Amino acid sequence: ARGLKKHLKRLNAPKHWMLDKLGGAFAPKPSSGPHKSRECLPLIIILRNRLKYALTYREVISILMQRQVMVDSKVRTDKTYPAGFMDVVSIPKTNENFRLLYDTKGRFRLHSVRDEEAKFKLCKVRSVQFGQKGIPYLNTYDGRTIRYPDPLIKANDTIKLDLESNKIVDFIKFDVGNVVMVTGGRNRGRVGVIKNREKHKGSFETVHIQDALGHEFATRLGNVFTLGKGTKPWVSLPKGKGIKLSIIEEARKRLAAQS
Amino acid sequence: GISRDSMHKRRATGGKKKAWRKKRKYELGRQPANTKISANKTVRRIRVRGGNVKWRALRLDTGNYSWGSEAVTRKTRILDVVYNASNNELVRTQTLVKSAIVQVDAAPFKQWYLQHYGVDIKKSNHVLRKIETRQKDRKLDPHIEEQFGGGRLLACISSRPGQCGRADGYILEGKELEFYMKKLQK
Amino acid sequence: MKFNIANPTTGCQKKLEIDDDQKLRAFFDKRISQEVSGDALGDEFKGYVFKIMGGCDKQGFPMKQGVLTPGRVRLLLYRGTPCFRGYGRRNGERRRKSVRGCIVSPDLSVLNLVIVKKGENDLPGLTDTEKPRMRGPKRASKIRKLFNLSKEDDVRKYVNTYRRNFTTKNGKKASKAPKIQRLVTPLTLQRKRARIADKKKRIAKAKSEAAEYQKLLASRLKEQREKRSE
Amino acid sequence: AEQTEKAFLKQPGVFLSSKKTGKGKRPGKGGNRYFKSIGLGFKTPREATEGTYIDKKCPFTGNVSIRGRILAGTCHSAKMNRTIIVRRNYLHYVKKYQRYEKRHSNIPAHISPCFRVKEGDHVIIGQCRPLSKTVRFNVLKVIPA
RNA sequence: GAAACUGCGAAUGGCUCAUUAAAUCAGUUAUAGUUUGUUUGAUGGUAUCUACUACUCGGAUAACCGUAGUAAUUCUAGAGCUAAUACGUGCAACAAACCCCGACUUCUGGAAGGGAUGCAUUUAUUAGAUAUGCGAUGAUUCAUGAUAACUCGACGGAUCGCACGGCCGCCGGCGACGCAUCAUUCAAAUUUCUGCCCUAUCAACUUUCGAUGGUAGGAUAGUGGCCUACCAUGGUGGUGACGGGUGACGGAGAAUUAGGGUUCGAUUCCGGAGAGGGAGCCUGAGAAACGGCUA
Ligand SMILES: [K+]
Ligand SMILES: [K+]
Ligand SMILES: [K+]
Ligand SMILES: [K+]
Ligand SMILES: [K+]
Ligand SMILES: [K+]
Ligand SMILES: [K+]
Ligand SMILES: [K+]
Ligand SMILES: [K+]
Ligand SMILES: [K+]
Ligand SMILES: [Mg+2]
Ligand SMILES: [Mg+2]
Ligand SMILES: [Mg+2]
Ligand SMILES: [Mg+2]
Ligand SMILES: [Mg+2]
Ligand SMILES: [Mg+2]
Ligand SMILES: [Mg+2]
Ligand SMILES: [Mg+2]
Ligand SMILES: [Mg+2]
Ligand SMILES: [Mg+2]
Ligand SMILES: [Mg+2]
Ligand SMILES: [Mg+2]
Ligand SMILES: [Mg+2]
Ligand SMILES: [Mg+2]
Ligand SMILES: [Mg+2]
Repeated sequence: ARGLKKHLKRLNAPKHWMLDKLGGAFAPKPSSGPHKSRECLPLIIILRNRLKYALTYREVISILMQRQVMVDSKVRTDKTYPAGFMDVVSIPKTNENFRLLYDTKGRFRLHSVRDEEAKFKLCKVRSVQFGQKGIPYLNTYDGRTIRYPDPLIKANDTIKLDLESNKIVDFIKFDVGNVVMVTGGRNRGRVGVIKNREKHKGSFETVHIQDALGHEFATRLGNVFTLGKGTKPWVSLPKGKGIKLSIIEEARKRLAAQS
Repeated sequence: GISRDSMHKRRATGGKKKAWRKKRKYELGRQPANTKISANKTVRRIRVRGGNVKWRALRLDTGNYSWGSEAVTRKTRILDVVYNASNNELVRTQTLVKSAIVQVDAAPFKQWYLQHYGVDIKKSNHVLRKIETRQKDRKLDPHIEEQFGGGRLLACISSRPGQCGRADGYILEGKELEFYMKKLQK
Repeated sequence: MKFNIANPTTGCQKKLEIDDDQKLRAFFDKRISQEVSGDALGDEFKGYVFKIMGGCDKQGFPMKQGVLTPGRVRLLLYRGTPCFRGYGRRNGERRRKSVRGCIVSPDLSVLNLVIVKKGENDLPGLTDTEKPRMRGPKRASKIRKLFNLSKEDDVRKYVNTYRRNFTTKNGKKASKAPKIQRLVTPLTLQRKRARIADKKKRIAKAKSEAAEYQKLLASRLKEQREKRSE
Repeated sequence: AEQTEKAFLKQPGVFLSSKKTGKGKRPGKGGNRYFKSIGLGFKTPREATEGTYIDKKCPFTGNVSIRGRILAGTCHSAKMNRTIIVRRNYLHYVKKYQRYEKRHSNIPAHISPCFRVKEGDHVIIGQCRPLSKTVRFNVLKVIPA
């Protein structure tokens, strides 16, 4: 190609969007934004496919152009705006507040949240470095940049950000014994407590996480998101509490519900 | 145009490579600046990849040169080119390229020395006291003294005139100065 | 050949045709920017001086200034320059086109002339009347210069002087006046004030953030020193 | 001593004609010889720390950083100037016959003057940015054997 | 509100498989070796200093109109107007701090005055520790700070829509568009390791004229014989180099299925290449573009 691609084929669209094979020849290509294309949920998908407020692309555009949907307390009129992990989507007209969280199967879910839980979010710190004039700053994995951060805060930590004031109100250091959620890989959407960390020079760090039921799984450092200090997450989790259920017991539960 | 690609080259085994695509704009090259010393300064503006800007010096007369031992940077005149390691013909042509050895006017550095150390190579009491205090650590290279005697100083160009459009550099000192003086004394 | 005579002073134009080589000899061998006396070009053109502007040849190709030849050449031309309008073409697109030289020659079909000096006798088609300018000044500075207004005179009332009235095809009464540009208004003053206020607020916020960070660092350092002392 | 070229060779950023002295200064400060540790558990040779050679491509004293792949091999050729050919021997699996065949790869690698190498000794090399047409590795360790 | 200027887009998409046999390409790496319009989060303090509009600078041009040329083309020349978020200029709301010179001076001092001082570029000096302050990596004289200077700097808003208010003319909200820096996103470029069919009736190949490597430069967005000057003789090969054939784009995959295997893969998904064959290039963040131009 001679430049940037503006189209995204439906088959090439990420699987967790759950788009129909015969729905069309194209899928909404995520726009540039805080989150990566492969790890985001466009507002078009949220409004049309998930919440079913809009029955078509045109209805999605019409709804969004009325300034009725806010992301992180800011009105967004871009249909392909990339809304990703921990993002807050608020519709004042319907008095609806959602947080984007991975389900046990690794797919984005709009977990309903209270008005008090909708005023903040959690971000993961990438690195801390000095800017111009020697001013310290840190950048999160959602494209945010905060100046004059707490000196204790460092890379891979989590920060509680109050959106109304756009300020850090608390932070969690990345350490063993903290409840975390996996944001990537096959174990995406699982919730557990870190058991140990294996560090290899010039190579990815491994993190071992134990599920609330005792199940153990390992992942990479970049796929681990800290949700709280100790074992209590700072935010309300979706249904299932990040507990992955085997197909056998899932079928048992389905049959029990059937009968 | 000029290309930086490896398609035209031979394989490390010596075998020939068969073309499979045309030249690309992102691997292009451009003609050399061939900057020279002349009173008619000429710098051309080049629009490069991403909309950035480059400066091609066709002719330069003055340069920003630094005396490292005294930590003094002054804008002086470039007199001539004396030595060029890469190619001797560049010395004959007076080409201005990075790492080339040139001779620069010593007038600004002489003036700074006179004003700072009060030595040639009214005043208030505080000024003479300051000069006397500075005189304690006044150590000067005899070779640099002889160079100042002639009014010209040997310098090395540390910038790239064909990329930044400036022939900036530093005055030779110590072992480097001795090495280049030995190479020039022939 | 043919001639297009233009009088800028009266804003007038006329077409003339000559078939006499003796009269055209004065025009022959001249260039685009040179001047010629009109005495040869008829007897009514006495005391008139014409300034050549260009022309077109028998094939319609125009004359290009700077091409010091009497023949036709091919040149690579930029869009917007004379002899290459390039309407509907991409930016940076060049085209090779045929243009005739600036030297007058019998091969020319039509020449272009502008009257620079008026002669003793006026012409019935050019100098009798002057076609009034349709549009007056639109910039506030231009209007002020036109009406010799001062810095306190209200330009607003002087637009109605040259505003034009008319009747529509329906018989309606209509009038149109230009929209003044670069006119100072309270909205512009407010915008400038808002810009300055935003700058002030940015500076104050930066200073406050720096002071708060310094205070936090000082407190942490004090706590660390107290811990170290034990 | 090492000024065998037409131009004066020196470490960039190491000022030599300084009025002060580099007594308590760190390497590369006050005119002292500059050297660094490449990490990954590799030890800086004493010869690089206390040498006089100038090599901008030296991992420990040059301007090249080691990142990517670290490989091991045998010194196949040491005839080039500051460059060697490292022969890597491995077995390629032939699936249909469920057997292996011998195969080798020649990897040109830059060797700093701080290392003494011979045709037949073991060498550990680390990846760096392109240094020549075919050189993308730097000799980090040598076992004379 | 037609028309027209201005801005943006047209480098996406669609089509095809000709060329191409460690090449494309698959998996797996790196950029501490670079560019990146745009989106998202942050950050913008010294211009006139003796001219002296900032309550707001200057000259044009389209549409329009009127003289047309040519057989002819979104082929084309004069003449008369008039606008900017077009073009070219210009005060750029006002400071503090740091450094240098420094008359004068109750003189190991401090002192009037002057210079420098935004952001950006270039070169030097210096700090950036860690067996009573000082960040990051496995690893960087890295991020960043300070000083001396340098550049004839496309930077540092002469723009637009809504409303309509408080003090005594001054202040004042919600937005739109625009310039600069960092981060992020969308990507590209190059790049590490291993892997490809038949052929020896192809055994030596590459090195004047780059082949392998070194030193110094030029060019590039950047690394690199990518190119230049000098130097050395190196580099590959029966573990099949080099050469030749392919009715050879590669992969995801398709057909048949004890197992192992055999055959196919132009074609809708991913990557590459091309626009009759070459070569060159403007515009632009992005093209060696072809429903762009030049030979
Ligand atoms: K206006
Ligand atoms: K247009
Ligand atoms: K474009
Ligand atoms: K690959
Ligand atoms: K430190
Ligand atoms: K292959
Ligand atoms: K390069
Ligand atoms: K070289
Ligand atoms: K191919
Ligand atoms: K553009
Ligand atoms: Mg395409
Ligand atoms: Mg075919
Ligand atoms: Mg390969
Ligand atoms: Mg960007
Ligand atoms: Mg630095
Ligand atoms: Mg080089
Ligand atoms: Mg083919
Ligand atoms: Mg195929
Ligand atoms: Mg087809
Ligand atoms: Mg394809
Ligand atoms: Mg192409
Ligand atoms: Mg055809
Ligand atoms: Mg063609
Ligand atoms: Mg082409
Ligand atoms: Mg096309």
